[PDB]
Amino acid sequence: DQGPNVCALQQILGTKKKYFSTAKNWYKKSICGQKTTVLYECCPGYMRMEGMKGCPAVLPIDHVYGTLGIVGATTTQRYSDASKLREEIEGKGSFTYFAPSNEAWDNLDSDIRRGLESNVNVELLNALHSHMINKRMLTKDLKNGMIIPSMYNNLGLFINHYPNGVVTVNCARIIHGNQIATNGVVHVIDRVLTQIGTSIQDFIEAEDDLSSFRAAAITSDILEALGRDGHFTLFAPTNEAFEKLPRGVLERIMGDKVASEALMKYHILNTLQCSESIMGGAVFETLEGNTIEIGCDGDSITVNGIKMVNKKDIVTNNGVIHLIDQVLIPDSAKQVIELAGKQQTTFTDLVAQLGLASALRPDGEYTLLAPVNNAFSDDTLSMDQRLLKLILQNHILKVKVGLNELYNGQILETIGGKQLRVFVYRTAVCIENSCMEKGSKQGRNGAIHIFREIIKPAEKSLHEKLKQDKRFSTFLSLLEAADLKELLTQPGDWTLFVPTNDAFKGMTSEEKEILIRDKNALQNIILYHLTPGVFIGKGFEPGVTNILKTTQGSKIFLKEVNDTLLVNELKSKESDIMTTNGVIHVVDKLLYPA
Amino acid sequence: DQGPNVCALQQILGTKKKYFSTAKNWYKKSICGQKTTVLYECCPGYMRMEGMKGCPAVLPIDHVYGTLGIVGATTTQRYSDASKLREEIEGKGSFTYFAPSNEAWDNLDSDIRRGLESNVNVELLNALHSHMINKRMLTKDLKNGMIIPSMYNNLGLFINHYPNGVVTVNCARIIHGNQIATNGVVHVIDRVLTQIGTSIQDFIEAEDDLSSFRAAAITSDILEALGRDGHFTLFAPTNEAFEKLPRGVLERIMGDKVASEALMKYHILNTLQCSESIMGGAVFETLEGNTIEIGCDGDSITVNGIKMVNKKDIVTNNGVIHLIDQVLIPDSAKQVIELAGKQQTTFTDLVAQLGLASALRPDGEYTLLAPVNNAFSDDTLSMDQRLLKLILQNHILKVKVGLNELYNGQILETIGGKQLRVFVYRTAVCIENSCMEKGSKQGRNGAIHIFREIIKPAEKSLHEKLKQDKRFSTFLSLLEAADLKELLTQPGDWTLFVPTNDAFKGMTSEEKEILIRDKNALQNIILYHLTPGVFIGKGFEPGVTNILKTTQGSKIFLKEVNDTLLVNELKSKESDIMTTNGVIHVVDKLLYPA
Ligand SMILES: [Ca+2]
Ligand SMILES: [Ca+2]
Ligand SMILES: [Ca+2]
Ligand SMILES: [Ca+2]
Ligand SMILES: [Ca+2]
Ligand SMILES: [Ca+2]
Ligand SMILES: [Cl-]
Ligand SMILES: [Cl-]
Ligand SMILES: [Cl-]
Ligand SMILES: [Cl-]
Ligand SMILES: [Cl-]
Ligand SMILES: [Cl-]
Ligand SMILES: [Cl-]
Ligand SMILES: [Cl-]
Ligand SMILES: [Cl-]
Ligand SMILES: [Cl-]
Ligand SMILES: [Cl-]
Ligand SMILES: [Cl-]
Ligand SMILES: [Cl-]
Ligand SMILES: [Cl-]
Ligand SMILES: [Cl-]
Ligand SMILES: [Cl-]
Ligand SMILES: [Cl-]
Ligand SMILES: [Cl-]
Ligand SMILES: [Cl-]
Ligand SMILES: [Cl-]
Ligand SMILES: [Cl-]
Ligand SMILES: [Cl-]
Ligand SMILES: [Cl-]
Ligand SMILES: [Cl-]
Ligand SMILES: [Cl-]
Ligand SMILES: [Cl-]
Ligand SMILES: [Cl-]
Ligand SMILES: [Cl-]
Ligand SMILES: [Cl-]
Ligand SMILES: [Cl-]
Ligand SMILES: [Cl-]
Ligand SMILES: [Cl-]
Ligand SMILES: [Cl-]
Ligand SMILES: [Cl-]
Ligand SMILES: [Cl-]
Ligand SMILES: [Cl-]
Ligand SMILES: [Mg+2]
Ligand SMILES: [Mg+2]
Ligand SMILES: [Mg+2]
Ligand SMILES: [Mg+2]
Ligand SMILES: [Mg+2]
Ligand SMILES: [Mg+2]
Ligand SMILES: [Mg+2]
Ligand SMILES: [Mg+2]
Ligand SMILES: [Mg+2]
Ligand SMILES: [Mg+2]
Ligand SMILES: [Mg+2]
Ligand SMILES: [Mg+2]
Ligand SMILES: [Mg+2]
Ligand SMILES: [Mg+2]
Ligand SMILES: [Mg+2]
Ligand SMILES: [Mg+2]
Ligand SMILES: [Mg+2]
Ligand SMILES: [Mg+2]
Ligand code: NA
Ligand code: NA
Ligand SMILES: [Zn+2]
Ligand SMILES: [Zn+2]
Repeated sequence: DQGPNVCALQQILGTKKKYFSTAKNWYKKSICGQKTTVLYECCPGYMRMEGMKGCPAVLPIDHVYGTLGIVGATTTQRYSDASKLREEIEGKGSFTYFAPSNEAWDNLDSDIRRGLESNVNVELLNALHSHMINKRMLTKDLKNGMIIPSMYNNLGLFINHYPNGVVTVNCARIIHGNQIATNGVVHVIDRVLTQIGTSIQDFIEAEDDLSSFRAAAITSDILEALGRDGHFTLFAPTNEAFEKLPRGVLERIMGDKVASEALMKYHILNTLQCSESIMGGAVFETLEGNTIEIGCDGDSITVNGIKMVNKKDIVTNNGVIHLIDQVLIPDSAKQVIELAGKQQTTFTDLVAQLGLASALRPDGEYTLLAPVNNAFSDDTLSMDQRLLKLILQNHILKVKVGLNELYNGQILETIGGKQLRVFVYRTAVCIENSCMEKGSKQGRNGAIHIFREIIKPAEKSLHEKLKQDKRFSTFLSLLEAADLKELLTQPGDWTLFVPTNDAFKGMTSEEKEILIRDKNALQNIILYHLTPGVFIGKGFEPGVTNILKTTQGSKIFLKEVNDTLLVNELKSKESDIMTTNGVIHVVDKLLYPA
Repeated sequence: DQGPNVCALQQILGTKKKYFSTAKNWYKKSICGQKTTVLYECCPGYMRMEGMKGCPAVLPIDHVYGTLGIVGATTTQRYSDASKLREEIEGKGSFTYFAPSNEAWDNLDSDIRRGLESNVNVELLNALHSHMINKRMLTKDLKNGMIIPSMYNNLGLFINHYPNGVVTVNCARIIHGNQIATNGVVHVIDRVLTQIGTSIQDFIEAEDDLSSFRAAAITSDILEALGRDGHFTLFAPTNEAFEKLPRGVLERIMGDKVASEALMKYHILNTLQCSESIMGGAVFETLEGNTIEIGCDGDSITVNGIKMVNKKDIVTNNGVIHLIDQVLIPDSAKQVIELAGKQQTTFTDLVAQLGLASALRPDGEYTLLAPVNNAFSDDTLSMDQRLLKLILQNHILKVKVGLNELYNGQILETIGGKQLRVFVYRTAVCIENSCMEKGSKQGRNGAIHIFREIIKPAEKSLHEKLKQDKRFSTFLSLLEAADLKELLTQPGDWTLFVPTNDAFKGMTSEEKEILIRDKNALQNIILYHLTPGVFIGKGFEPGVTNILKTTQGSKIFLKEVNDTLLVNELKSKESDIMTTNGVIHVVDKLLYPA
């Protein structure tokens, strides 16, 4: 339980994976998404005493052979006895012994096991020697990437040492490390070591279930790179994996050299990751340059949250291979409409249902502006689907435009023929009335961006929006008295604050004849309400006051708080009213520079 | 000071290095061994308001050209104006601009600066374009290892992004990142970008001050590897560095292919480390496999605690080069006596002063057993230096023996002809009377180990040590009565507890005639005091009770506490008395199995 020299053997619940370590102060952390059942006992070689907590007493060390029995491997001991390796590891020298546990021998192929028991003198001794090193090497001495010649024919032992502490030999993890023996050190490993493969390329060419994948490799000329030296991690999709793909998609990706090359590189890692090195979620950069998320649930390895791994830890000379049930497809190999996620499904479905899906050709370059599913209300989907189709046509571009390519004042051409204004702010980018969210992606034939609202290009100008509402009438007169009608009719970029007639009625119309006498002061009072450029409340960062220079030249302050626009610390009635040449914010009272 | 949108510009005290970041909650940490002077001001574009803490107000963004002046680069602005780049970066598009600060232009070579002012239309525009990217890329979008084509002739911009947050372009660090502009983003870099070198090999061959180093490379055939693609960090020793070496050492290392190859690889890193990425101490694995410790003191880069770096951040296509004043010599390229550290100096000096230094040949393989300087007392160095030389001859072996090659019961042959017994325990390794410390190293021609005490091979056997002290007399008789004289005379491994005659006098000699009648019980009582194998108190782990099986078969317990051996929880008088065939522990009372 607790005390000196107490060792804890953890087993991940629902799995056969076991971790042995000294009982420290903090190891109740769960591994691979599951908690563990712990088994407390004296560390091997240590003994309990009467009336004493823990195991204060220790037994003298033995040689490597006796240590095999000390660490709990009876089967490795017996095979060492039958092959007459016992007398070597009891004798003079220094030996590191990587000893499969009893379970590890149980999991060995029965024909291979009886095949080793068939010849004890040669084959069994050669395998056990393949498990050994000519000098004593503790776990700290086993460094990631080391290739250590074994005691049989100088067979390479491929060492991996990971930040989490996992140490593996040919991807076999060391459960119980550093058992000190007079003759050397004994480590217990979770599997029996096997002959190393020629290379990843040779395994792909030799394997029939990789027949599909192999083909694609030869098309991308990336198979030759997998036959040279290195440390790789290859997730190999099986024939089942390619047959699980939608019809024609594999043909379309194979027909394109860039899509095939990127697809291939997306399955490869530049480092050697054994399955036993994964205790949880992590991100790895593939050779394509996008990252895959590798994790574990129980004993099942997960890739991008899905568990595709059936056969794992196939160790070759140049790296490790894990078989997967699916095909990892990077965004760079995907058609644009395939870049959409969960929150775009409605959009993704609508363009498919209303006949715009076929309109995105593989030979073209397109941009999807995709409102989230929350941006489609019931009243929206209640409209006649042909008007809805016209609205969706404003969300598709016939040119690919990346998020890094956008700029303020840019105009985009929808496939529906209309024009979208781009407004770039410091913290936000808003196309027409709708502003972008995070999560833009770029595919093979185009790019996709995500919007909070449905994009509705403004059909009416400033002047038209002014003369169509009665509450603005007086103000419009003043704007026409200022000779600003031509500005309100013609295109441009403007931010206009419109006081309602309710604001002029606060002056009881007598200040209208008072200020009607001033020709110059009317120009100041009016021009203070107009600012160059379009500034909408959705684009501001919340809580921040915005200092803008009006066309009158005096400063005006715009602060969006709780999705409510405040102009000079006065709450606006209506805000963000989009026109063709500008934006309108309706205010309660008449504005003065002050 | 404090508030919203407050930005802090730190300057490392005693250096011109500057770091700009938003005022967060914790950045008072010192950089590169020194504290910083901080300058608080509103983040560019943000403004103070009356009665408000911090800078709650923000100004609208400008284009890239205006942002140059916003971020504080007037010189980049002026050069952009003179080359007519201004009208491009004020216009339509999306531009990332890496803008040298004013200081960065000041540090540019005056002939290069006036040389750019000489032609504004072509050369200046081509350099400024070499500082720019065709799309907007924030610092998070700049990934380590990226090569991004610039806007002049698709010149590669080599991006590096380090865990500490440092982002560099051609090793130029970005002081102020992510200034958002309508036309793109502006980053401020600490130096003017320059033409990238052909490769590291080409720079070595072109440089005369590397003439020495270049030669060694061609001898090790590692120069061709430095001409291929990759990301490297090369610390290049100058001609001064090789001339600073002891005479004949460079010739000896060059004459040996393994020493030269390891020496060369020890100067190379497999990753690109810019000088500006170093905020403090870190360890890096070289191509030789040993690690070098890289750090910084002020603006001086340190390697292995020494500051050898004068010229730094020489950027080529395949990596970076930093010039060093010394030659990094790995242990694998060193002669054995050169492996000694500070605490071995006395030993290192003694073998040199008494004539044993020349006795270690480059053609041989040797092992040094080196006591720490504290292991030489005044009385030790007061003895005649020829006897001292005989003692040192027991500390040298004519065969190389690694720490991983040692095993219990091994016998070593000193060059002085004597023989050393090796005792391997679980937590300790003791040669004869002295036990090993940490810090063993392996060199080219041998290995070195560190000991707490001077090794003194035992000259007397158990029987001789017994009959030469009177206090043991009675006990010796009993041992001879048990027919154990032949065991005490002949070689072996034994642990013997010797009760003094003071213990038998506690029985008043009447129990000597009482127990003298029993022939069988005397064998038990006597044989309980003898155990097979040599167990010394220095080798035990402190506080741990040791269960040993005596040659009588009953258990005995040995616990070393406060450097005092306790046998069955009884403090021994004298402990760890070394003989040829065993060890003697003197006890106060007679021992019984109980
Ligand atoms: Ca370790
Ligand atoms: Ca175990
Ligand atoms: Ca704007
Ligand atoms: Ca960042
Ligand atoms: Ca700055
Ligand atoms: Ca021993
Ligand atoms: Cl489970
Ligand atoms: Cl541990
Ligand atoms: Cl947990
Ligand atoms: Cl137990
Ligand atoms: Cl035990
Ligand atoms: Cl070896
Ligand atoms: Cl672990
Ligand atoms: Cl371990
Ligand atoms: Cl050993
Ligand atoms: Cl992990
Ligand atoms: Cl998703
Ligand atoms: Cl339809
Ligand atoms: Cl994008
Ligand atoms: Cl891009
Ligand atoms: Cl933005
Ligand atoms: Cl309307
Ligand atoms: Cl327009
Ligand atoms: Cl003002
Ligand atoms: Cl300093
Ligand atoms: Cl920041
Ligand atoms: Cl500090
Ligand atoms: Cl300020
Ligand atoms: Cl400012
Ligand atoms: Cl580009
Ligand atoms: Cl930083
Ligand atoms: Cl930064
Ligand atoms: Cl932009
Ligand atoms: Cl650092
Ligand atoms: Cl030192
Ligand atoms: Cl001498
Ligand atoms: Cl060593
Ligand atoms: Cl070695
Ligand atoms: Cl040890
Ligand atoms: Cl003596
Ligand atoms: Cl001996
Ligand atoms: Cl007992
Ligand atoms: Mg043992
Ligand atoms: Mg076993
Ligand atoms: Mg491995
Ligand atoms: Mg396949
Ligand atoms: Mg594994
Ligand atoms: Mg949607
Ligand atoms: Mg009105
Ligand atoms: Mg507009
Ligand atoms: Mg608003
Ligand atoms: Mg700006
Ligand atoms: Mg400047
Ligand atoms: Mg760089
Ligand atoms: Mg040189
Ligand atoms: Mg740098
Ligand atoms: Mg010394
Ligand atoms: Mg006696
Ligand atoms: Mg002995
Ligand atoms: Mg002692
Ligand atoms: Na012991
Ligand atoms: Na703004
Ligand atoms: Zn303005
Ligand atoms: Zn024993």
